Amino acid sequence: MDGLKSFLSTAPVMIMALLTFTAGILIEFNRFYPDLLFHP
Amino acid sequence: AALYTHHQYIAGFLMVGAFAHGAIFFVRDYDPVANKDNVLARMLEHKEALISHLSWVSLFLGFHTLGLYVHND
Amino acid sequence: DDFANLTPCSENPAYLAKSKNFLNTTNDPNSGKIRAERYASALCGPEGYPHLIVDGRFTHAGDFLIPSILFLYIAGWIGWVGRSYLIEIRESKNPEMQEVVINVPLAIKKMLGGFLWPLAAVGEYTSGKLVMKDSEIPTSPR
Amino acid sequence: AKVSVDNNPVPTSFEKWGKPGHFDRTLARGPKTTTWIWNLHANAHDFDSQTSDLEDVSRKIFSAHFGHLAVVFVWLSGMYFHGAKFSNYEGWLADPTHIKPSAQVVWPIVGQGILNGDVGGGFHGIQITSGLFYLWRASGFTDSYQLYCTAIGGLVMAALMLFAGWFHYHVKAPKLEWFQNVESMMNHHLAGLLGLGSLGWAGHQIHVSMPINKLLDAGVAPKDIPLPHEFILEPSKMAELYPSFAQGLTPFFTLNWGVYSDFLTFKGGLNPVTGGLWLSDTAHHHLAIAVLFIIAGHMYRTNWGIGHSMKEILEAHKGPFTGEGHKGLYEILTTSWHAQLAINLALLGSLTIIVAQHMYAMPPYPYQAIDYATQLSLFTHHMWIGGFLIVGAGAHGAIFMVRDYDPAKNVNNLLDRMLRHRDAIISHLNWVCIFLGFHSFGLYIHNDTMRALGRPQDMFSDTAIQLQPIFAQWVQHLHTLAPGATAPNALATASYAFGGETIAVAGKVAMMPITLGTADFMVHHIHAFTIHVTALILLKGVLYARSSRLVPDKANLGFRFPCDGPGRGGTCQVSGWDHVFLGLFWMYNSLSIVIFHFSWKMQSDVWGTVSPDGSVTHVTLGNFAQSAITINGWLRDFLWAQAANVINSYGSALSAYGIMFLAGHFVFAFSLMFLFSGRGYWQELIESIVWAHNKLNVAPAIQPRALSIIQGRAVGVAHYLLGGIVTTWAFFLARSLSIG
Amino acid sequence: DFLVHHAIALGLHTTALILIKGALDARGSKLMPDKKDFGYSFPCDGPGRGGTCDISAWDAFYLAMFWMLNTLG
Amino acid sequence: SHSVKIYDTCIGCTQCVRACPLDVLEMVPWDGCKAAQIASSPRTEDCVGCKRCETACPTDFLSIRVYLGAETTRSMGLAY
Amino acid sequence: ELSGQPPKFGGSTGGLLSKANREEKYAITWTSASEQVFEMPTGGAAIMNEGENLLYLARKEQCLALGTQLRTKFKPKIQDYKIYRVYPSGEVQYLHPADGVFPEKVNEGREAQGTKTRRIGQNPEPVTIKFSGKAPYEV
Amino acid sequence: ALNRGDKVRIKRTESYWYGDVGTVASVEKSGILYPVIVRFDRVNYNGFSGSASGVNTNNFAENELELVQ
Ligand code: CLA
Ligand code: CLA
Ligand code: CLA
Ligand code: CLA
Ligand code: CLA
Ligand SMILES: CCCCCCCCCCCCCCCC(=O)OC[C@H](COP(=O)(O)OC[C@@H](O)CO)OC(=O)CCCCCCCCCCCCCCC
Ligand SMILES: CC1=C(/C=C/C(C)=C/C=C/C(C)=C\C=C\C=C(C)\C=C\C=C(C)\C=C\C2=C[C@H](C)[C@H](O)CC2(C)C)C(C)(C)C[C@@H](O)C1
Ligand SMILES: CC1=C(/C=C/C(C)=C/C=C/C(C)=C/C=C/C=C(C)/C=C/C=C(C)/C=C/C2=C(C)CCCC2(C)C)C(C)(C)CCC1
Ligand SMILES: CC1=C(C/C=C(\C)CCC[C@H](C)CCC[C@H](C)CCCC(C)C)C(=O)c2ccccc2C1=O
Ligand code: SF4
Ligand code: SF4
Repeated sequence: MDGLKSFLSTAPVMIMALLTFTAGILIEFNRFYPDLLFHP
Repeated sequence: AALYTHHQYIAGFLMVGAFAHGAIFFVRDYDPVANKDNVLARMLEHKEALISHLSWVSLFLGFHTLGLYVHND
Repeated sequence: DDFANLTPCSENPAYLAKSKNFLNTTNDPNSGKIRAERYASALCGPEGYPHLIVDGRFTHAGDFLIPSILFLYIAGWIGWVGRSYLIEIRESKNPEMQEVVINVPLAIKKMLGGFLWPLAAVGEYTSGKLVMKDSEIPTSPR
Repeated sequence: AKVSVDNNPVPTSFEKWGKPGHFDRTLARGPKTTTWIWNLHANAHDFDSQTSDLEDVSRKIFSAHFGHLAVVFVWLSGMYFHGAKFSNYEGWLADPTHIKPSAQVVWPIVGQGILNGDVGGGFHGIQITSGLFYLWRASGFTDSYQLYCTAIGGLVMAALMLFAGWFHYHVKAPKLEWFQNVESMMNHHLAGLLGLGSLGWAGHQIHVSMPINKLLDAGVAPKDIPLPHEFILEPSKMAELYPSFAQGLTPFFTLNWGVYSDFLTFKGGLNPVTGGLWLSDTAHHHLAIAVLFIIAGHMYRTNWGIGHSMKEILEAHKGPFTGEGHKGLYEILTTSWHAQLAINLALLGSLTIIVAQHMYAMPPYPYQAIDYATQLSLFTHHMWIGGFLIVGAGAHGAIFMVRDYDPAKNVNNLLDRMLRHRDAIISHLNWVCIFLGFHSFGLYIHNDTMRALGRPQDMFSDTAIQLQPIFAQWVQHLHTLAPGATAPNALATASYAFGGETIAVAGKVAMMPITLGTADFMVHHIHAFTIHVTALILLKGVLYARSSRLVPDKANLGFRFPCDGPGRGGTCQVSGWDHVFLGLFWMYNSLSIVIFHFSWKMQSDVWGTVSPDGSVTHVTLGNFAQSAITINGWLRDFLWAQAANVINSYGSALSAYGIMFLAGHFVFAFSLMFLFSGRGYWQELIESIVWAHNKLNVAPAIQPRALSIIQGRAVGVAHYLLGGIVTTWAFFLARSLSIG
Repeated sequence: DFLVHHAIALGLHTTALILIKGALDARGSKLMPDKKDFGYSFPCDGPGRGGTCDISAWDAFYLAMFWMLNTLG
Repeated sequence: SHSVKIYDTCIGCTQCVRACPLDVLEMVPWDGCKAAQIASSPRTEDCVGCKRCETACPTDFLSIRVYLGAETTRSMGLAY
Repeated sequence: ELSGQPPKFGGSTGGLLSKANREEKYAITWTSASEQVFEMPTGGAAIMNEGENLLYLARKEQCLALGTQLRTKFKPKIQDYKIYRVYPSGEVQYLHPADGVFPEKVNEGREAQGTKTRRIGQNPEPVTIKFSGKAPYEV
Repeated sequence: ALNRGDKVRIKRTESYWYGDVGTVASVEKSGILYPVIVRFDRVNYNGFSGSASGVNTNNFAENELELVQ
């Protein structure tokens, strides 16, 4: 529905979706490659 | 330790008072027409740039210092 | 002879003594050993922890320079896409409504075009419409 | 039938989801400044201001209450699921005295797997302090499958609550006359909810909880104990455990109730095996209150002319000093939701305060008294809940006074008389607050100065000038003698706090007599001072919300306004909302002192380890009596001494608490940005920053604005309370988990 | 010492920001174009036009005293 | 007592007079605006300084300004 | 001089103080078309009687608040109230409305007061008027 | 000189839109000393504490406006 699409596109939903995307990226990277103090 | 703390606190109080009484001067004793286009007037011209870059440097120091301290903690 | 007070971690007795008992950060059982290996090439202090040297030297470029370039690229990407989206929506009829309800199509279109942000920024500066003139900006009374 | 509804009043559509701010006329137009955002999140659930029709407001309230019920159901189902899948409840059940409860497991990602400490039995996880394990053991839980089924049922109930809200608003909305059947509502909610709930719980306990707990306390392994339905299916086991069950239900209908004495006792005290209350005592208790509540029902006239009328009772109780008496209150409490909210919030907050103060003295759950962390956590948590609810009562009462109070319907009634001698009330209350604070806190400061000057014989202590609480000692003596003398059929005292023997389980003191001395006198009167001051602030907010000698028209200005202006010398913080904002801090202060007193007294005079000989060694020894009389004693022997376990928590499983401790100390300080400053400075700073962003042609369309004065105060108080409470929470949890 | 010296730098720049913005905005700003007519120290300009609440330069000094104390600490 | 001044940018919307709770302001005939009326402050000794008139003024900057000055019993708005 | 039956009130602690007999008080009088309940500015509700009324208050702001309530919160709008200042000696000074016409609407014969012939941005700089007992708005 | 639809820059030096640009909504032809009416996209600070909007219209004299269009 158009109203549902408009609600999903509001500021809090976008900000939280982007934050979870970034957090998932960082968490997965830190899981598969932890303890990166510098480019060795 | 007592002497260092005492004279440093005195210095801080005096440094605050200098700016306070300078603001008092700007309120009371500043004549825009007499000090026209000179350095004193030029200060009030790019004051927005002054405050903006000062805010940027304060935020830049605070964010990345608190981040380092909290990261270490 | 630089950093006479900082010794390599590969020989610092404190670092070698403390690297045996490195805790496992992840569920991998040998993450601590990997961390000890990776940190054995750094410059440890008397207490055995790595120290980062930031003075411009390229021998320690991994401490600051590479993360600096990475962060600068990412931050420029974010700022450029945000500014472009703002300027784009500013010509519409309800710029404020599109500020709270994000135009996801246009938003993503600007999202994907931000990897060339340095070239776009330099072209913007040369075109002269990156920076407004001082006489075209509202200012507070002096 | 008194049911009256309207069919499909509001269509179910998604369009209004795409237009935030639709409820408000001032916000649905579209944002021009950032304030439009903050208003949107602030005026959302204020249905009274949105529309003038009372019926629509009542419908919205009904469905919103359905929504909160659904949320609470989801929370309960989540608790049960996380106790069923990620907990050592089955392990703890076999060895309750050697395994710490734990129901939260932490993923190892960035080293937070260190939080998964060793809780005993080979299980690694975060120790819980809610006491859910003891409640589940008392309820008869023995397997994780039952907990999983409970979680599934909770999720189903949450979905049903959501559907109920949708149906009873968007489809079949009740009429106003339906909501105002206060007699019918009170009857159904006293007899059908409290009485029936108590009867059902008594039935569950008698037919499920007592047999399982009796077998568990004897020494039977959890897996050997029969499943709860097998007791009902084969009553032979029930008759074996309790002989009177062989008699069946015949004595109940013939009033030969005494035969049921074996499983319906009046023992009183604590169960030696578990340290909790006897389940037979609880069974007769909940049965008795069920009978009492069902009898308390059938009291108000609903449909058959047989019953009392609330309006008649209210208008009949009037006297010489009170003019019209309780006249017009029925119309107040049947036309304004805010007055009902105020009364219910005050009573409920006091109720949770009573719960906190009574659940620790007579611990109802098995193995709860010996788990000091759970005791402290439960006490402090429900204490804070009660304080917040009381402050909310003080707020929403002033809201009612500003909005729903009408002088036409209140002439010479109790409300008007209250509004007439309000100056006398406030003046006398202010005097009593000053007197209490002066004399009590001056006893404290006087003791501090006497100790600092090397004259301990001039202090206010048990060795020095006594100041003994003779009345509290007398009532403790009376309650200690009550079994046999004034309650002949009781076997032991209501609790061992008043007096008696020392009940200790697993070499840990569960409950021993709590002696009151000079320090207890001082702290109790300090509590009285703080409570009277908070009451003074909230009462001044409620009474003076309409007007005052300074501003005679505050009612027209609204309930939430920052000031009237810099005139009249300055009129800052005159609204009722400002009185709530000021009372929040004093509630925090009073409750902090209360929880500090509870923690220190519990650690110093009750909790501890009992030797095989019988000697009791307390957690902090007997230092409360000789240290809690000076502020320096409170600072050194309580904060500095007991904060060691939270400052030395780094590198261990408790490290998170330590982190959170510092977190609190941060946010509190952060709040001082908003409380100490004003919005013009921030507005000018935002002007400069807006010039900066404008120079690069990146200025936002939604013009940024500094927070409003009211918003600034609200943000300051919120972050302040959050920081302080988080600090206290981390400190208490670390200390209580580090004292065995 | 590196971290604490950079924290001190943050404190100095923030206190300077507060004092300097007060001194420069003492004459007037967008919220109060005619602040000089009201003197150096006045309470506010009422709840209107947004709220004012410490728009005077004396209030800037009062706010900067806290940051001076924190930096000295 | 406080001072109240009305400048020539007034448009004669009379909002300031309506907003005044102590009846300090008045509407007098004028010619500088379309409404041909301007605000006045004859009874300025009763002003308390609540700035409601300033809040009510819709001009780009307040055509009515209140400067707080000497404080009397009336200015403090005292009932005792 | 001042006539009118006082409204029926039970008495409250929010009323007058020694200032009334020491400095001054204020009186408000109005004609009511029906005996009906209104709200005291000092706290409480009192009934006002058919015909003349007379009420003594401590501040002019309270009197004008009562006048606003009379004008707004009653369908038979009461537009005839009069506010006087009563001195301890006995002098009564007519305060509101000044000329009998409400200040909200413009009436001829009034005199402009406090009106400046310039705009707010044209005020003189303080430095040009310092060491004199004047302020930029005073000039 | 200034007509409808004219984009003008404000030089009142104390208004909220000093240096900003607005459009001429109307001009009144009489002895009025601030006859030009200019409306702006942005709104000023006008309003009580907590209001969600300001004022986007004002009156100016002819001499304090610079034509841009
Ligand atoms: C040589 C130093 C010096 C001199 C000559 C002045 C002179 C002046 N200042 Mg200035 N000032 C100074 C240093 C100085 N200041 C410093 C260092 C600061 C920063 C703290 C300030 C901050 C300042 C402000 C913010 C203001 C002035 C103002 C003024 C003017 C008059 C008002 C005044 O201060 O009197 C009145 C002073 C007081 C009433 C001081 C009361 C405070 C007391 C002394 C504190 C006592 C503490 C207490 C007793 C502790 C007890 C401890 C016990 C419990 C053990 C005057 C021109 C005011 C102005 O605008 O006038 C033009 C004004 O607003 N000054
Ligand atoms: C510990 C308390 C504390 C903190 C953290 C700050 C922080 C700040 N103050 Mg401040 N202030 C404080 C107390 C504090 N103040 C007190 C008590 C006063 C006296 C009234 C003042 C008076 C004051 C003035 C007068 C001014 C400041 C300014 C500033 C900013 C300067 C930038 C900076 O230092 O680093 C950068 C900022 C930070 C490091 C803070 C951000 C910290 C968080 C954790 C970052 C992440 C946000 C987080 C994700 C949000 C999640 C929320 C979610 C959970 C709901 C900054 C926001 C100045 C300013 O605005 O500069 C532009 C300024 O003009 N403050
Ligand atoms: C009060 C309720 C409550 C709370 C606080 C928790 C808390 C927790 N649960 Mg839990 N749980 C609950 C109820 C609750 N549960 C219920 C009712 C069930 C039964 C269905 C479960 C079943 C459950 C399982 C099966 C597991 C947990 C786990 C966990 C832990 C990890 C957190 C997590 O799952 O995030 C994980 C991270 C995310 C969920 C982030 C994903 C992105 C989110 C959803 C963003 C939301 C927006 C998204 C984009 C979708 C858009 C929606 C939009 C249209 C509105 C955490 C302690 C885990 C655990 O403890 O493992 C050891 C685990 O495995 N829970
Ligand atoms: C026996 C009849 C009965 C019962 C049990 C209730 C119970 C309740 N009413 Mg209620 N009510 C009744 C009759 C009843 N009402 C009548 C006759 C009227 C009209 C005069 C109202 C009008 C009314 C209003 C206007 C409101 C309530 C509300 C509530 C809830 C308050 C929240 C609470 O107590 O948390 C405790 C919560 C629980 C114990 C969870 C109970 C979950 C369901 C709904 C209970 C169903 C029980 C049912 C008998 C089936 C169980 C039998 C068997 C399966 C074991 C509560 C669930 C409030 C609300 O919105 O809540 C929805 C509210 O505002 N009532
Ligand atoms: C049964 C409980 C109950 C109910 C139904 C209401 C209902 C209402 N209240 Mg009330 N109130 C209550 C309890 C309750 N209150 C209590 C206990 C207090 C004391 C604190 C108050 C104090 C209060 C005030 C001061 C005001 C209301 C107002 C209102 C009205 C709606 C506006 C509102 O608050 O929504 C909007 C709600 C919010 C914006 C809350 C969001 C911000 C919260 C505080 C953050 C909480 C953070 C959380 C605790 C931790 C998060 C940590 C983070 C890191 C994630 C409405 C009639 C307002 C009114 O005037 O209505 C007429 C109003 O001004 N209430
Ligand atoms: C127990 C020892 C420790 C506590 C001691 C403190 C007691 C202090 C005062 C004595 C209580 C007297 C109540 C009689 C008073 C009484 O019963 O009044 C009843 C009386 C109403 O009489 P009527 O019969 O007219 O009332 C009809 C009613 O039914 C209304 O419809 O009310 C008044 O006269 C006005 C009340 C004045 C109240 C004065 C305020 C007192 C505030 C302080 C009270 C503090 C108690 C705190 C501790 C609880
Ligand atoms: C283009 C763009 C924008 C705008 C950008 C603008 C307008 C930028 C303007 C910048 C200005 C005006 C000035 C900048 C000055 C920069 C300086 C002075 C840099 C100094 C660097 C130094 C001193 C380097 C120091 C060492 C260098 C060395 C490599 C080691 O580390 C050691 C160490 C730290 C000592 C935004 C913000 C709008 C959006 C962005 O996405 C893109
Ligand atoms: C290193 C070295 C050196 C060098 C040095 C130097 C170079 C220094 C400098 C220094 C500096 C360079 C300093 C500065 C400082 C400053 C400050 C401290 C400032 C302050 C200011 C203020 C306070 C302000 C105020 C005011 C105002 C605002 C307005 C009016 C006026 C006035 C002024 C009042 C040498 C060679 C010798 C030797 C070797 C070593
Ligand atoms: C700092 C400060 C400001 C400025 C602060 C502002 C403008 C608030 C800025 C908030 C930012 C934009 C967001 C931070 C809070 C959000 C809730 C964070 C949301 C995070 C999720 C998206 C993850 C005031 O306006 C103010 C007003 C009155 C008294 C004191 C003060 C005051 O102290
Ligand atoms: S300081 Fe703020 S709250 Fe106080 S009177 Fe002025 S504007 Fe109102
Ligand atoms: S509110 Fe302003 S514009 Fe309107 S009449 Fe009063 S002074 Fe003139």
